[PDB]
Amino acid sequence: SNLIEVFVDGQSVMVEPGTTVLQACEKVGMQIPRFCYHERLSVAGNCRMCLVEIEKAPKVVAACAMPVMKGWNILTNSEKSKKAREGVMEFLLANHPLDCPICDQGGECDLQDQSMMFGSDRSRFLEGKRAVEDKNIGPLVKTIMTRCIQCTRCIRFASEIAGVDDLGTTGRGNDMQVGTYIEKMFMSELSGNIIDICPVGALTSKPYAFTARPWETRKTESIDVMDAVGSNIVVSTRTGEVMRILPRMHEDINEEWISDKTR
Amino acid sequence: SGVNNTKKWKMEFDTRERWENPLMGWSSTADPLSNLVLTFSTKEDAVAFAEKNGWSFDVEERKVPKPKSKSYGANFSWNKRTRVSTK
Amino acid sequence: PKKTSFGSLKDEDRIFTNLYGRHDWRLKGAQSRGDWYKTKEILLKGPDWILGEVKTSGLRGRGGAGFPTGLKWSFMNKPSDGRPKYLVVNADEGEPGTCKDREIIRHDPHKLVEGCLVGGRAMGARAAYIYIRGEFYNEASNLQVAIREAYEAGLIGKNACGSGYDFDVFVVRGAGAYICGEETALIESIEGKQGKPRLKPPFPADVGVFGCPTTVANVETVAVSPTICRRGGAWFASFGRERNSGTKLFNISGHVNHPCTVEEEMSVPLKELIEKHAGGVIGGWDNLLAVIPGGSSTPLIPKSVCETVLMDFDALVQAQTGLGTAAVIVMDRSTDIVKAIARLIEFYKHESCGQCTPCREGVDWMNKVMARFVKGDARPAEIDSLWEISKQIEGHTICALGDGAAWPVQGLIRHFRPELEERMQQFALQHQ
Amino acid sequence: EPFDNSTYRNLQHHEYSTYTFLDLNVELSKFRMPQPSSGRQSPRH
Amino acid sequence: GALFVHRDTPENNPDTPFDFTPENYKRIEAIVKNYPEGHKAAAVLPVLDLAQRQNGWLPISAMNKVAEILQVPPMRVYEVATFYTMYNRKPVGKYHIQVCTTTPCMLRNSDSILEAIQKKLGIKVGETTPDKLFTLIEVECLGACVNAPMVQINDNYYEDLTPKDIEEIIDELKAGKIPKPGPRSGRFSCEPAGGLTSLTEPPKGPGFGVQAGL
Ligand SMILES: Cc1cc2nc3c(=O)[nH]c(=O)nc-3n(C[C@H](O)[C@H](O)[C@H](O)COP(=O)(O)O)c2cc1C
Ligand code: SF4
Ligand code: SF4
Ligand code: SF4
Ligand code: FES
Ligand code: FES
Ligand SMILES: [K+]
Repeated sequence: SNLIEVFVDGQSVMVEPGTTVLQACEKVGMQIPRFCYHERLSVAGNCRMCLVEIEKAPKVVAACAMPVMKGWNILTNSEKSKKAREGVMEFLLANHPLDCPICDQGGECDLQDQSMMFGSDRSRFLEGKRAVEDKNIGPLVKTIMTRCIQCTRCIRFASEIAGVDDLGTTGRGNDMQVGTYIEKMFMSELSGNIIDICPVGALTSKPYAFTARPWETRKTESIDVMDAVGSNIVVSTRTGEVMRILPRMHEDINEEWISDKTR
Repeated sequence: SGVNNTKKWKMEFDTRERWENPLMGWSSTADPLSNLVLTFSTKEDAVAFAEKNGWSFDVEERKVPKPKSKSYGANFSWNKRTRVSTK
Repeated sequence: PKKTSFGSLKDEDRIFTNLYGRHDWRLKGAQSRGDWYKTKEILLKGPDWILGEVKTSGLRGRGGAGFPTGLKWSFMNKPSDGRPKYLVVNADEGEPGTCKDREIIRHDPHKLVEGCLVGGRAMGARAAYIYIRGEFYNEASNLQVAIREAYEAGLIGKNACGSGYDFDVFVVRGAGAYICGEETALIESIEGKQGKPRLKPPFPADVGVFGCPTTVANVETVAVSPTICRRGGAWFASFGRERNSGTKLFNISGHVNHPCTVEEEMSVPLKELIEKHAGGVIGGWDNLLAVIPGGSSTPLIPKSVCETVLMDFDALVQAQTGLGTAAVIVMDRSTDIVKAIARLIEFYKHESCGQCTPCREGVDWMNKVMARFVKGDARPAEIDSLWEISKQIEGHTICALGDGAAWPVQGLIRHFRPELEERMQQFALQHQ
Repeated sequence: EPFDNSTYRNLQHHEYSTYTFLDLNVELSKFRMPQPSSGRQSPRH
Repeated sequence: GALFVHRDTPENNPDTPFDFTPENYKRIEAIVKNYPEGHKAAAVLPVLDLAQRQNGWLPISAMNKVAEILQVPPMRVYEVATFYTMYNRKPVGKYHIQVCTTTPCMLRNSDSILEAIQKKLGIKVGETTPDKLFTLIEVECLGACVNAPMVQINDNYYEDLTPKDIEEIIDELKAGKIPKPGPRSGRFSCEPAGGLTSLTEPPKGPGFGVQAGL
């Protein structure tokens, strides 16, 4: 019908008008690297790791917020697109503290996985590193703001998903402290899901803290029974007991969110 | 956020009794078949695998992501409430 | 026909005839200069006239954008969509070297607000939202009295200049930033938000503020509009070369004897502006080591290249820099170019909003490594390393500040490369 | 009336009170058109 | 003071008695009317500006009070306060010295000016006098880079400013007398020091170059 035609690194595909570049990539199976966009959580466009070069481009387009139109060959594996990813990632990783052994995100961290696939293999940093003072917003989720990369995924999650305005990014320049500025607490009924949207170990579950590592956690599929919603969840079991509970992908029942009581 | 796991089919079993070893607190298990999962590209071969050795058999349909109608101008609206409160 | 000897701007040729505030800067002197006259007629003629006059005017982007405003003002000129159209004047002027609009806001605001209303007719807007800089408090009250004398006279407001037009003009005094200098972060400053550059598309044109169409323009670009639309755009376009059509309030500062924001004929070699109008520089042409051509973002130019080039957009572009806001800064041999942009790049780190990672992380990383460059704590391959990250944050940022930071250091790398090598040589030698 | 060359006529910038910008701000409300309505008075409403 | 987390101190606490004088409600209602209804969050900027011009700072109580009077969540108030420069969340010493330090100014040796009020006033950068008169901060360009190194004192700046000009500016300042703002030298607004070059002949009359009907 009105589905505009467009290419993706060669092969052409029709697509609904108004669709962004990211949402055009996975139609053929391209998961372009992203760090500040969630498919069901607004559009930020600040991580800049979605940067992919279009054909005949003079500049790399941000695939998150660029609507695509007729005849735009998505140059996924292009040298400049990989160059843009390489440069932008090292900037993210530049001020990231060396906490991977002590950080629970280790083994299931998007920052780690990205650096294996789309990343360098050494450092050109020769300076100090930013040190963000920690915060405290509840006993259910830990706060380590030095590991944060300001994807702002939390503040959108609080604003729309949780319906509570208590998260923000105070400061300026390198001093983007994401938190609450004033001392406050975050126990929204979906505040537990703030852990999963975080791509790094900046937000982690205090009850699960320092209890297991992702590779050993055998996963099982079950249901939530705390509530009549009957949310689909995945139970982690290792060495014969349960450590943490994760929401499953079920657009009808729970989407990818679960209540704090369930988590 | 990566999805290079939601693309195949597996052959997982039902978990059985897992008791702690008296000495060293192990997870001694008498289920020989517990730690075994196969990988199947599509599904009917996975089921075609299933009956040929005649195991108790059931499936689950692939939870395909519904198309999210994304936008960026919605965060800056004039009447609609999709105006984002922070950026 | 082609007056290749560009220069020697006449008083009538200066569209701001009171940018110095010498005579009556208030409304009582505005109409004496030529303001608030024949405006009734040009508004009633229809939007196409101002679009037509600005086409032959060729007034390009004077806020550093470098884009023909005739196209941009007509870019969103569409029939009414229900959502009211608005106007915004970029009165930030936070660049280390931007002062002309500060003089304009303080002394020539009536032609500025008239430019909003004559422009508002062109783009079919019903209100202006000029973003006066917060540090500009004294000159903020200067255009509120200009706001005052114009509203009750029917020049602006309901029946704007007596043409059945409801265009208004609101003022938002800032609270201190440069990021709000760029229009995409400017809009959020009005839209009850911390200064964050908005991603385009959606553009400011179709939807600028509170979800409605809006237009963003540099202070002079709207301010010159009534003057070019009254006497003639072709007369304004006579000044300067091709696509360099017009004049510019050159902002002379730095190691210059008599710094002065002079509205002077544009596309003129810098030798003329420093000597004729600024009374020479500190120590003469021999003394000056390099000159910031037109803005802090624009890479500085040394005597080796700036011996002949004309200060025009096209010649500046091929000079691996930009004319921008004509913020010319002179500096001599005595000052060190590294310590010069050291304070400049430090100011950039002190401004970045931190939205996109390249600007948030790279600029601070630039500050640390360049701080070593001041003493010289880097090996020769670090300049290439500094060049590499300079290309990394160039263009990859949401806004143009990130590349606006790349250009000054990039120009310093390409020009004073041996100076960096010898400065580093002294660093290791004295600290052996 | 005669053209001057060494006279500054912007003495008001010196003599501006602390609320001067606010003093004009409170009182230009007279020349105000009906502000556009969003179908509601807040985007949380 | 370089602390983007708020410490609940007994003086600056949510219990601090902040309010507005009768004139302010006319001022802040003048803020809200300037913008279309439906999106009145624009007023969070000038309302917070109003508190700057009343309290001399922004206590956490002021930001919290701004929240409900703006019908906005309290954090959006904090975000506006924390970003922009002179939205000071910390007490300031009467007169705020904003010495312009960026490259065009320092090129004409702002350090001489910075050294001038450093040694004479006797307090370091960002500090306050023991009895609350002066506070010096090394600010960047405010928009008057053409002149000599600038000092923005509270709301009135001082341009074409020399280190010897700065000590006499603060000579009368500590006595309570405010000097004339603007370019301190013979330069009035923007003319060259060695005599004005432009603006010689009288400006043209009202309306020139008529294009027929125009
Ligand atoms: C970091 C940055 C700061 C800017 N500051 C200003 C400014 O102070 N004034 C201005 O008019 N334009 C400024 N601009 C340019 C604007 O983004 C925009 O291009 C300009 O307002 C267009 O003006 P015009 O429509 O008159 O050409 C800035 C851009 C950047 C990237
Ligand atoms: S969040 Fe990721 S990169 Fe950071 S310490 Fe944890 S595992 Fe390492
Ligand atoms: S704490 Fe986590 S979710 Fe929040 S902004 Fe930082 S990285 Fe994003
Ligand atoms: S370049 Fe990026 S971080 Fe810097 S001001 Fe622009 S949007 Fe913010
Ligand atoms: S996905 Fe485009 S920046 Fe994060
Ligand atoms: S240089 Fe002093 S104001 Fe910008
Ligand atoms: K996480």
